[PDB]
Amino acid sequence: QVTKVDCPVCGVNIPESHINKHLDSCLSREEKKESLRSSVHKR
Amino acid sequence: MQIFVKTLTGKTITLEVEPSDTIENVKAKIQDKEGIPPDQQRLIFAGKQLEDGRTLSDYNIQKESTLHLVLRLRGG
Ligand SMILES: [Zn+2]
Repeated sequence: QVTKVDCPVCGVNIPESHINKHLDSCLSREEKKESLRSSVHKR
Repeated sequence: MQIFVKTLTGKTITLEVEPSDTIENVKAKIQDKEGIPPDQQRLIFAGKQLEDGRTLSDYNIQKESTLHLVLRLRGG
């Protein structure tokens, strides 16, 4: 079955199957813009 | 508090949950209403996902809010 759904993060036309991967990327950007923090200096 | 959830398909479901209730708890509530496994359901608010180990109050969610529901078939 072929279907499409908009992204609630960025609003982009993407299939319901490729949306899962897209969410993984779309969300990654959100973590990029935000400041980076590390509990331990080593890691 | 009474909140609303809107799926990508356009369907609308009104769900009653408390701020003290965890996200993982919310999914189970949905299971009964939508009949869909909690694992196969992911919620997004303001563009970011909701951590199962977090609570609604922790996300600054007030009374009557619209959440986004997405379905994750399989990761292959
Ligand atoms: Zn997106």
